[PDB]
Amino acid sequence: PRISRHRNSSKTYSTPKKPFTKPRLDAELKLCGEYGLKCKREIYRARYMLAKIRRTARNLLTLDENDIKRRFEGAALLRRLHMLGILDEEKDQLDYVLGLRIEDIFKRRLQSVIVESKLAKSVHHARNMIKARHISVGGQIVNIPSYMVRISNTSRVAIADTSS
Amino acid sequence: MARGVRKHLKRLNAPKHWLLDKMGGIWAPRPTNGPHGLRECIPLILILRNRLHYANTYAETSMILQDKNVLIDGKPRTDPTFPVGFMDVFEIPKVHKTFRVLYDVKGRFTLVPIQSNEAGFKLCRVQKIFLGDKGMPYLSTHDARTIRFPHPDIKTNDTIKINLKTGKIDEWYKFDIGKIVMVTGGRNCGRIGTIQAIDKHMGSYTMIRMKDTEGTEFLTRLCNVFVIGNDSPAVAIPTTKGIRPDIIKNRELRLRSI
Amino acid sequence: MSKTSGLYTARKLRTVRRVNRWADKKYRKAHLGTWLKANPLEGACMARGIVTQKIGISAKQPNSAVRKAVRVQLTKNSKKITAFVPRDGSITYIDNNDEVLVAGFGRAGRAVGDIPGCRFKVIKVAGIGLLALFLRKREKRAR
Amino acid sequence: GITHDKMYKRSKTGAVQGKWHKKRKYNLGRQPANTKLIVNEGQKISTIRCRGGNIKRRALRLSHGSFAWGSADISHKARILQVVYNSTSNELVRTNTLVKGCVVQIDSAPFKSALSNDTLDKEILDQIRGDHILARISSRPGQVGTADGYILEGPELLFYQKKLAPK
RNA sequence: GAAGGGCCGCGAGCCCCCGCGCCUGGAGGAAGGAGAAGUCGUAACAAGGUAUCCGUAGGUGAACCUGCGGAUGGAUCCCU
RNA sequence: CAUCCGGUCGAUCCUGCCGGAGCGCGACGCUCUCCCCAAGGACGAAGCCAUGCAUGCCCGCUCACCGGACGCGGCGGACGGCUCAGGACAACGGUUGCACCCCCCGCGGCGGUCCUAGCCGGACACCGCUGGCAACCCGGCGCCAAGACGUGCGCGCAAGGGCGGGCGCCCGGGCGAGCAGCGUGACGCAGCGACGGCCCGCCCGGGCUUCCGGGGCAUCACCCGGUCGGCGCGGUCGCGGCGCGCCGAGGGCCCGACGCCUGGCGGAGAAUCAGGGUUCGACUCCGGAGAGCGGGCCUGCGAGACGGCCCGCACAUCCAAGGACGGCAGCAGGCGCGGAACUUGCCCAAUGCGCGGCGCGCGAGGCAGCGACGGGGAGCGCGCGAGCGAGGCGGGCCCACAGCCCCCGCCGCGGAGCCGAGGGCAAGCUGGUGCCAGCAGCCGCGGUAAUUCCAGCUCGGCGAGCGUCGCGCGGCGCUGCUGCAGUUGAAACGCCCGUAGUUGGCCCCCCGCCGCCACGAGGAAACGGGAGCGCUCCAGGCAGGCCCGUUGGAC
Ligand SMILES: [Mg+2]
Ligand SMILES: [Mg+2]
Ligand SMILES: [Mg+2]
Ligand SMILES: [Mg+2]
Ligand SMILES: [Mg+2]
Ligand SMILES: [Mg+2]
Ligand SMILES: [Mg+2]
Ligand SMILES: [Mg+2]
Ligand SMILES: [Mg+2]
Ligand SMILES: [Mg+2]
Ligand SMILES: [Mg+2]
Ligand SMILES: [Mg+2]
Ligand SMILES: [Mg+2]
Ligand SMILES: [Mg+2]
Repeated sequence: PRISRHRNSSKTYSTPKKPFTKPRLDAELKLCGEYGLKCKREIYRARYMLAKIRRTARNLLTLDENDIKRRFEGAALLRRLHMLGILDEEKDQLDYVLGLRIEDIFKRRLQSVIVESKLAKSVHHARNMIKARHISVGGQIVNIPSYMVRISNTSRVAIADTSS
Repeated sequence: MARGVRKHLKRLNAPKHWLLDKMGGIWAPRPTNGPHGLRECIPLILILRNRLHYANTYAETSMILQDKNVLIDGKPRTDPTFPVGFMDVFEIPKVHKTFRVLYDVKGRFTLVPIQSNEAGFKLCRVQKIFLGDKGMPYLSTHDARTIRFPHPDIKTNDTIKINLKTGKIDEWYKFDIGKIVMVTGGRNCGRIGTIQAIDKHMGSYTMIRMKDTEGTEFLTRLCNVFVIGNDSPAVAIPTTKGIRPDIIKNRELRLRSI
Repeated sequence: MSKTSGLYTARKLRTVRRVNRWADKKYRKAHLGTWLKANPLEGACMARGIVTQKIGISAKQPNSAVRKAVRVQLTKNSKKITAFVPRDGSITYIDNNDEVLVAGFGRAGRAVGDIPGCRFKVIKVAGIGLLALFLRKREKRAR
Repeated sequence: GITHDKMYKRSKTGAVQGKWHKKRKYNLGRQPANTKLIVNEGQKISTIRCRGGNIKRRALRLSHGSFAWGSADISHKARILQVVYNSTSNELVRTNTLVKGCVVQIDSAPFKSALSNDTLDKEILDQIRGDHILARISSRPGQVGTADGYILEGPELLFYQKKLAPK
């Protein structure tokens, strides 16, 4: 057969079981306005990733502290979270993870990091600027609004040298 | 049921320890019959193309081999699918590179560079003694070689040193408690240790208990226990001495190399 | 207790469930086979047939109306069914001896609404969706 | 053709198994040789190409064989006269058909030409002074193309003598 | 050593008979369901105007009636 | 990632079902800006097939024409590719064995052959002359080659057969295991040898075989008669009722036989989602089976082979009417059928296979084309002025040739639909019609305000996607092991005895056995989980950096 048959693929998001729920609609619209999200698939993606992290943390927490698997997996998970900036550096216990929330994921988006740096007037302005390729990360132009910046690259985000 | 023997090999059906990319292609090389079997060998092209990188395609390897640029146990081989196995001698005079094919702790084939003094021989495991035509005693080994008129003092599962130039036995190591060994099959490929116990069950397998240098103990069946000397190895071994680190230490080493 | 609970009683429990799960109407209707042999569509989403008579059916007691339907004969079975074209003024687009595509209602095989003994819907005629003809997206000047 | 596959049989409960493939060449058989004693005519042996290129030879007609007297360690090639007893069936005897286990009469000349002068078993010597000696067949004609055997000795000889004497 | 012939073995196809499974016509007979604002009476719900019901047997245009035995889910938790 | 809501009444609490709300697989319908990945005549027609392609290569043998042709000879064509008809103690999955077996290439050994050897004999093919027939097909005569055929120079060597151990058992060639080999008395001269290979071992593969698992119906309760076992021969690569003769009578069954049915290929796995589970598994890897139906056979190590031959049956073709010829469930394409499914394209450059020394071939496979099955990423503006997209014209990079992505220059098409607005369930204003026309999954609306029909305004949900139909999971503690119910709602046999079956008080300090728990060996990946790595992110992939654990692909 064609080698293209062995290529993998998967979905990335989940839809709520009860759609018409007033508080949920209000909160989702509030978040969309605050962070200027395009559609409601982004929130579903964030919820999916958060659920994955929470499930991993639960499974690890069920075990004993001195379980080799627990140590290995918790160390990897904490390192990833710290490198990504989602979890604060000073927290190094698996319990703290279960308290995380999607807003922490959102705060690490490129729009957010360039807005808190005073490099853009607004999230909408940030998106428009990102599309036109006036921005760079570590000397490389990034035009994806949902691109997530690691902590080590936070000070390396600047305006594109070649942009007008 | 196929009406005859099999000539092809799907890539997904190839051995794991060959380390072949899923997207490389539909097919993988099918080794030809020779000194070693399909699951205890690795084709020459894989070594010459995907490791040493002296070639980038099948055709280049074909030219290199048909121009006589590699010697296996002192004999030039022109077959790209010739099987290479354990304790084989890989010499390339054009670049003065000499390697002995051994196992790493992870359980894969590795090339340990050697010297001139020890490249005139190899170690073989004797696993079968039988009478041939005219009642003449014989002896076979793991690399598909037979020797007539062996010494009566040589028994099964022993290890034999033979000169590459001449297939003549020099000295032999007995299978006994207290002898350094190397594991060549299963979950413990590449580990080195000393025999501590031997337990036999009538009509079934014989289990061998070995202890590593650090005090770790492990078990394996006698079918893949290889003697490599008398308390000290007879050949040069990889930089590591048959110590398998745990996942934690391997992760630390990876992070350090990052 | 009422149910057997011994450590070596798996066979009896399996047999009990095997026998007793045939008492559910849904499970029978699905796994018995009579419905499949009796359903004119043989487990298909929809079928293709020929209309042969255009008729109107009265509604039930608490309602008062005459619903517009047609009689159809399925090509692959040669049996007869009654299919109902709901959309307003869409009977005039259907002509006698015309090729149609007929699907089901919301419920699997029960009557829907006040229409008595009708279980099928017309969706395509002459190759054009009725919903599209009703909205004037396309025209049936080929017929 | 002829086959010995077990798919065409019944099960241990007496049930019909069913068939799931066509006939295969590994499971074939062949018509029997039915080797005949000679008593255009002569020794005729055929050859069969068997699986793996191996060669099998079945005898159709033959008249001689090698026979051994174990007690005295005497062995010669002798002519076979006729078949006189067979346990499987009397039809084979009537037709003088040679198979392993047949009881035959051989000519006595090669043995009497050197015997009747040394102390040995009385019965074999009494046979020797006559025209024929009772013997048995130990090879498989139809597989190796030969008919060899040995001269009967003690209790088995008594058994077969008591069997064929009334006839 | 060819054509050709004889006997056995593998075994197609056709004929005959038997059995199994799935569909199907049929005068007449008989059930059920739906539709309407049809004709004859009032069996049940109140002591429903003869308390109701169960089993069995017979009878009658129809619901039903009567005989033997039983129950209260009765209209009675109450009398030397 | 442990959720409920509307409907029996004049009102109320229950049982109990109907309906709604989510995910996935397909089909239908509306619509559609850009990029990346990607399935694609399987769904009671394993129905029928014009047209073209899908297996060749070459060492040996040149007085052929000017060595290339051609032919003999050798290797290969039994792999690969397609499909799931048939088959329900079978296939298949895990676990044993052959001390009952066969095996090409390849690797390593070994290599003694009874009774013209400066090199043996005769032919055929191609080719020349003469010819038949519509076609397909061949005939006769004639010089010539071999790593072709036959004969065969030589120190005895194939198959098979007879004899050769013990004294209760156990304590080398080799085993757990009297298995191998050898000697000796007779038979027989098989194979190798006109440029030396018979034979042995290993390897891959196959054949059978132990143990465990392996669909439904009891309106199928008894079934089998080479069926069960024993003796003997035959045949087979080989064990064996595998076949034949004789003897005896057995074997299986509620722990479900036998029979019947299946729109029945199996597994690795997929969908769904608290935990326990339910349903599916044509299709990527492994294994099996088949090539219109049913049978038979040659060549060969290997086929009961069908892009090999012979016959019967059902179809089909050409005929200058005597004869000849075929098998797409291989790639494209066509008819029929159906709700349902693409170009009669280019190339071996990559991965491999066959042959072979500086290479050929391969509809395997790769590249492109159609493609809203489907998955992933951006966008139809921000602001009081600037800026950037798509698109076009050119240059690079890439590519077997070309596109595509990406980079560089000059001009610069800014486009949203599908459903709904009484409740469940988020979202209301005029005009018509008048229980008609129509809506409505359920409750219900419509007999002059119609908050529900048809229109306009406005509003809501998702969004380049939205809606409708059918199926599966969930909802459902409405199949209940976890975990239902059984006075009155549906449901305790009229009662007793009783075999299979299920369940059985307390007690021994340690031994053996079964279950049980833990650890371990051994055994494919892919999928799933999971460590590390900025394909610009992502779906993905196993990469990659320079001053790399032996860079890595752990488990
Ligand atoms: Mg009354
Ligand atoms: Mg009354
Ligand atoms: Mg009453
Ligand atoms: Mg000779
Ligand atoms: Mg010759
Ligand atoms: Mg089938
Ligand atoms: Mg397959
Ligand atoms: Mg086949
Ligand atoms: Mg065939
Ligand atoms: Mg074909
Ligand atoms: Mg083929
Ligand atoms: Mg209930
Ligand atoms: Mg009642
Ligand atoms: Mg009741």
